[PDB]
Amino acid sequence: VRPRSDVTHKQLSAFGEYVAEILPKYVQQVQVSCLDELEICIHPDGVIPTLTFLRDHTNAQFKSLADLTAVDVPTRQNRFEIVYNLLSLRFNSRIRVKTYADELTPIDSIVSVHIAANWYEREVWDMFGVFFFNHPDLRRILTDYGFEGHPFRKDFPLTGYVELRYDDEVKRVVAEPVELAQEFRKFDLNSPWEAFPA
Amino acid sequence: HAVIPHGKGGRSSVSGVVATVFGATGFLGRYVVNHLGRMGSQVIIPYRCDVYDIMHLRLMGDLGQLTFLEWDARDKDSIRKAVQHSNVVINLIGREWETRNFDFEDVFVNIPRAIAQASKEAGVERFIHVSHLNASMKSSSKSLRSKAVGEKEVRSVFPEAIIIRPSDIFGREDRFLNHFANYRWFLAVPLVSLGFKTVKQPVYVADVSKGIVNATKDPDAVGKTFAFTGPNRYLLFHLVKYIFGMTHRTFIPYPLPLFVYSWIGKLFGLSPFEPWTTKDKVERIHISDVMPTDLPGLEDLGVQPTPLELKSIEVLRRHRTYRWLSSEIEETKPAKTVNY
Amino acid sequence: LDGIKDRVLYVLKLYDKIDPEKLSVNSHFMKDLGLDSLDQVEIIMAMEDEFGFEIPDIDAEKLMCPQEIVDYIAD
Amino acid sequence: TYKYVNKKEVDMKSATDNAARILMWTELIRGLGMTLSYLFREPATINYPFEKGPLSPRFRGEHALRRYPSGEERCIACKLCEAICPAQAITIEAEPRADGSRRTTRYDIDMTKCIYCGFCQEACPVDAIVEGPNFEFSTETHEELLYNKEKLLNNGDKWEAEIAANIQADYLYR
Amino acid sequence: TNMTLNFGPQHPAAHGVLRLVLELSGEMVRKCDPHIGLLHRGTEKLIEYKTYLQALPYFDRLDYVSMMCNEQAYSIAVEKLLNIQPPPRAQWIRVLFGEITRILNHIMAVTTHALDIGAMTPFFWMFEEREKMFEFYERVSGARMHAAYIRPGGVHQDLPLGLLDDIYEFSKNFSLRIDEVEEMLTNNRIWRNRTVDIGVVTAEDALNYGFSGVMLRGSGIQWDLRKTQPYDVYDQVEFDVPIGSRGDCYDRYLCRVEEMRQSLRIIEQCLNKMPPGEIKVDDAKVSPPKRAEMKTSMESLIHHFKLYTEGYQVPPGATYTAIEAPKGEFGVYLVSDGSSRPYRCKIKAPGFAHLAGLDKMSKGHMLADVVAIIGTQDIVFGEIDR
Amino acid sequence: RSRAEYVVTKLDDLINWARRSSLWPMTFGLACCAVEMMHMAAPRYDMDRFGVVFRASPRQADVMIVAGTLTNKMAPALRKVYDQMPEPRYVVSMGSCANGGGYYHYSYSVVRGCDRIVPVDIYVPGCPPTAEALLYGILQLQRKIKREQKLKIWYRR
Amino acid sequence: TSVKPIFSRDLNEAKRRVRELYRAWYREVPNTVHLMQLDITVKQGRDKVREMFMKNAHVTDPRVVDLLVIKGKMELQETIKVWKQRTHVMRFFHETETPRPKDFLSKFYMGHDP
Ligand SMILES: CCCCCCCCCCCCCCCCCC(=O)OC[C@H](COP(=O)(O)OCCN)OC(=O)CCCCCCCCCCCCCCCCC
Ligand SMILES: NC(=O)C1=CN([C@@H]2O[C@H](COP(=O)(O)OP(=O)(O)OC[C@H]3O[C@@H](n4cnc5c(N)ncnc54)[C@H](OP(=O)(O)O)[C@@H]3O)[C@@H](O)[C@H]2O)C=CC1
Ligand SMILES: COC1=C(OC)C(=O)C(CC=C(C)C)=C(C)C1=O
Ligand code: SF4
Ligand code: SF4
Repeated sequence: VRPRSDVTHKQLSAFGEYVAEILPKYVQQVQVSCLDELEICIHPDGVIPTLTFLRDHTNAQFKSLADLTAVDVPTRQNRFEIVYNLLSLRFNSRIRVKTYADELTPIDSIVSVHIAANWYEREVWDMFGVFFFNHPDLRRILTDYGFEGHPFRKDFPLTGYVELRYDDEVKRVVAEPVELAQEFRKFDLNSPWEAFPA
Repeated sequence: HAVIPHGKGGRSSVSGVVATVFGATGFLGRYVVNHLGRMGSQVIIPYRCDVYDIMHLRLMGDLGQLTFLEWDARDKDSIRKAVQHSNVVINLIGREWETRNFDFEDVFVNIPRAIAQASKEAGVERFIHVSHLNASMKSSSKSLRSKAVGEKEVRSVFPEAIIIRPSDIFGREDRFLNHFANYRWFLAVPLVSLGFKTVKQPVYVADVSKGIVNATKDPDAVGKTFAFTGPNRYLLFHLVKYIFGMTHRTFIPYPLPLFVYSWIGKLFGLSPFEPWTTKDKVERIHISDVMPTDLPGLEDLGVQPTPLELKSIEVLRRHRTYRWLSSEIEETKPAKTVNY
Repeated sequence: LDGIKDRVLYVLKLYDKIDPEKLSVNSHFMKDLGLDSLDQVEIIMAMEDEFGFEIPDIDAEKLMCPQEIVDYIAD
Repeated sequence: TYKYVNKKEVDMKSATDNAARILMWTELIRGLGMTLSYLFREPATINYPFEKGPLSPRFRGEHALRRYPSGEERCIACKLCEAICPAQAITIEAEPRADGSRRTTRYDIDMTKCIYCGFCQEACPVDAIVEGPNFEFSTETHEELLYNKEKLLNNGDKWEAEIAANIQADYLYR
Repeated sequence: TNMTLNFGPQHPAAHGVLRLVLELSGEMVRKCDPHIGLLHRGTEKLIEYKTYLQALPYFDRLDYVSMMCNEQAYSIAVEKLLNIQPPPRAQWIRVLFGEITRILNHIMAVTTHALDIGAMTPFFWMFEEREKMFEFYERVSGARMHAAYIRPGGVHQDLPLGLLDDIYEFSKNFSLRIDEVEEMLTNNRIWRNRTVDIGVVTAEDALNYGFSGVMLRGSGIQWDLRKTQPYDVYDQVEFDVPIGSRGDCYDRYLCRVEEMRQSLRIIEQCLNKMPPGEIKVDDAKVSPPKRAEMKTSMESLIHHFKLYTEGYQVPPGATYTAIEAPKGEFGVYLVSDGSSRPYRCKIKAPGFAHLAGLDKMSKGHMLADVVAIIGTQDIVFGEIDR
Repeated sequence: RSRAEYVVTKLDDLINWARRSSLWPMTFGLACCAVEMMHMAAPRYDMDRFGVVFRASPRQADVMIVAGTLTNKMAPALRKVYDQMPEPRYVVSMGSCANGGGYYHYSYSVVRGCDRIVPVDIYVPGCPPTAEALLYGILQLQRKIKREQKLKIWYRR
Repeated sequence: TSVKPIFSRDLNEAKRRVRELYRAWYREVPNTVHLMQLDITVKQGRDKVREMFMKNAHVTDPRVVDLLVIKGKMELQETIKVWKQRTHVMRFFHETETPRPKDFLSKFYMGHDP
């Protein structure tokens, strides 16, 4: 059993209401996970406003952005779930603000609020395809220069569709449709028996 | 004996052609192994060059597709084991220079006849023998004349053995195109008859290769003597200048009697290390291309020839100077075509 | 003033995917030639290189007439 | 608890001291002394072929399949070594041997695919697949690196004596 | 484009894959646009197709200079999701090898920094000490690096009988080895010049660009996730964060040499106070059963078979757990469905943020300055590219 | 003796001894197997002792050790640098990530092996192939060179 | 229906951008062939560009068109600045791949599944 300190669960819950009241607009489903972690959830339009309040509020200074990520729940209408994890050096606390973005409904960029996001937002576009308005320079950060398709999308094949080899005839590296010599063995692992939720 | 062809068509797929290819290390060869490997065929490449040189061929073949065997032309046993498990044998064994302990007749005729005899013994389904174009037993150049003797013999050792007969080949690393371009070192570029009356029809190497490969996988070709030729003929004059044109180097076509010139070939021939020009070469160069009257090759075997000007830029780019390498072929003027 | 039309006519026929002797000043790239929307774009660009003046993104949209192009180039 | 790594009068004595440091390169000479000192220390290198860098019993090294002392190969094809391999390296297909027992017709570890995690060593119930001590198996051709049951069983027979000693030393720990 | 040149990926400078396009007016850098992904390999997507225990080896490869410290971050994360915590001895171990790993990273960062600068003897001096440390890894895990020792429920196997004594002899001496490097670089009349006042980063700007590492600590911001948010038993030890002022390449360096020093203080303690006990949780549910038990007890075989073949079956949830990896804050955001294989695992790499800062650090700087700044960020392209 | 064949062999050997004693490597240092090579260069297992120089640029490099994943973006470069080396050149693939694909074989951004982009002469196995193992691999390249007989084939050709 | 707009409220306002990109790409081709020393025709390259722009001619939705040119513009910026090399450009001009036939006889003869 982990050493939970209820002292935290309460204080962070209380801040969660604080933020919910301060920004009744743009903020819904604020919940403190059973892991002593807060995860305000905001309407995509509240990206700029909610972050700024957290970066510049005396009672909630959240100066550095630990990470910007986008889980992809294909079932969910709004496929992506942009998650921004932020840290308060002054209050020794951390919070998560997560929004939802569909493939062709872009989110605002927070490079203004935190310049850390300049790179992570490019990372989210390259892997998942979400677009960020007002970004200084969006461009592939991790994928190859000519890569077609957004890789971390759940609908993208792991091996992908193209692989590279050197061809003598043309004396230059050349893509070809992927041909694998041992396909990824897809072990089915889920057990047909559940675990009675505690 | 066969291998059902499964796969999508690229590397890591199977086509079912196990093929010994004795002279693969060659300029043409390199290409033959390329397609055979691309298609997914099993390729056995006999080699007598050192392992370091054979490395370039390893990468185009997929894992286990290429097998390399140590082989000596004088030793009959080496040819025997190479064709043990092959069902297709392709012979590209030729050298334009006559080396000290391999004379022209031996490389062009003796080595192929023994190789063809071995696969008849082995039971290879088909043998493809390659001999130079316009080759007659009473022709001007010994190389050609001999090669002509050869195509005959192998027929008796191996009946219904395809005999593709390519023209001088156009390709990167070829001689036909590089040789002329390399005349730069020579201040003047001798051209017998000032490069006239020796109309020549080049053929891209790949076209030749693809053609050869297609032969391996087609029942229509048996005893056929195809002639891969090209998409356009040329008087040697335009060819020479054109080359110099893309190379962007001046041209001074100088008449010099073939009589005296055969002597220049003799001079280089004298050199120990791979003579650059050959008495037998010289004649060949001024040996006029024969009009296609033999079995159609390219197109007939499935590949549409590729014009010289199209890929010339790639072959002659290295010959070019510091500047003019970004010069491209379409701003350049393509030379006229003389069918004669 | 006609010299412009002389140059404009020369540019239209040279690309060779249009005006196979059907070149007319009243002729409209989109209306009768059938040349594609994009191809027109190529055309206007072409005219820009010979004229030495680059026309804006929009006005290309209004002129589909070689005669109207000469009208604008003269301005 | 924190600490200030670099947080900070002018007297002739002081200045003259500082000026001498710049003028006659005093600190630079200090650095030369350190290297001269080691020049005199014994070098730590080992003759590689003659002397070998020490590896203790858990070293994972090269895969081998063990056999029972009687001579029956240990593997019974439960195939969970295949299940837990992170790289998909091990390929196993099995069928009942005429004896009626359960054995693997084909066991192929692709060593180029393998990342030598040592979980297979962990997972095997009969402990048939073990991480053998040898690390020197560099091969001229890529195909040699792919290993079938016969190479691994042969690898197992060659190194069984040391593998047994190594497993003997570390089994109490596991 | 100011004769824009692209810093070489093969270049000895850099960690092997940095194509830094730089437009340079002569020898002055106008703009640095680092390119990344020369080492993207798919680590984040591959993990979704693998079970929790078979994704542990990926973390060692994410930033392999710091082989283990990275594992601890996934461990902690998977333990939180399961609400299981490792046994007391395992915790101390992880802090023991957690610190040894910090030294290993700093010996890499300080000595590789110098090799690019041009000092080559410090690298050979400390790579011998590194070597000796690797041997600890090997005699504990089996692998010199890429151990897989720290697993999601504690360590894999207890320390060999005798390691602690040797992690003492070494520690007892390593100091002098750090001292030597010093007599060669800390005050070199020349190290200072190429390092001092190069890449100064303000305090407000460091927090803004998410630097979160020595890079913040060097600017004087006091933040060590190990003291602010204790993980494992780093709370029970006593160490001093080496904060810096006049943050610049030289100051941060001094900080990295000081944490090498402070880690020896933490290692000493761990050897002095490591408890008798078990090294893995006793829940066969999360930790694999001991091999004597699985070979004599049915419930243990069933638990061994299911754990290795299927997996932990972590309860559905998501967590961001960050430790203080030697480079900086290493965090795993591990979203998890009830399944045995994860759903997402964004690895926050101290390094994606640091590289981004290269632009705002190397401004109006010479070609040699860029080489010095890539060194003062300890960029391991594995973590950045993931 | 004077029959040329003997004379040739001896000469070849000399040539082989020179290339095999002094191999100057270059380390693309992709990934981590680079750390295990820096260890070779380091004092326990001195590479120089054998004549291998710690570092070399591509122009002056005899052998290229590809350590680490050869990702699809880096694949065009590897080739370039392989193509920018001298006429007597060699490639020692190091690491399961470069021998084949390694832990990242099925990824979309990783070339499944460097021998698909550069011909490879010795494949050194192991995720962090042990430094001793690389040293074993470099020593096997030395035995590969010793056996090469370039001039005798010239003479017999 | 009822979808927020990325770039153009309506298609006629977006085609505009598509064209502008078309202009930019048109001019770029010539420079690239020379700088990257490619084995292609200036006209050939310009032909490919046409092909691509047309491939996605069917898109009717304004939002999809806007992101397509968002992608398109970054493509030419990497094409320019020579971030893409010859190998990444020539790939557009697919080579070394046996175009797969679409005739049923061709599919029946080779390939188990069409
Ligand atoms: C009546 C009397 C009349 C005469 C009066 C004379 C007065 C006393 C003499 C005054 C001058 C004494 C010193 C002269 C030489 C040194 C000059 C000097 O200042 O060195 C330049 C440089 C200074 O260091 P830096 O911190 O960069 O500069 C600070 C100020 N800007 O220093 C450096 O950067 C040095 C870098 C050296 C790098 C290599 C070091 C090698 C060290 C070992 C070799 C030392 C020399 C061995 C010589 C052997 C014999 C030839
Ligand atoms: N390129 C041309 O000029 C044309 C050639 N041809 C024909 O096509 C064939 C291939 O042409 P190309 O590739 O240019 O020829 P090459 O000069 O490249 O040589 C072809 C191969 O023959 C091998 N070879 C040569 N002599 C011997 C020998 N004594 N014993 C064993 N093997 C030997 C060579 O191997 P190694 O060098 O390793 O000994 C080489 O790999 C030739 O036989 C030629 O008749 C037809 C038209 C034009
Ligand atoms: C880890 O990143 C790397 C470097 O910079 C830190 C190197 O200099 C080098 C070059 C070092 C040697 C052994 C020549 C390598 C291999 C590398 O990958
Ligand atoms: S686990 Fe051990 S026994 Fe079961 S299959 Fe793999 S190897 Fe054979
Ligand atoms: S092989 Fe193992 S070590 Fe070498 S790169 Fe791939 S992962 Fe890192």
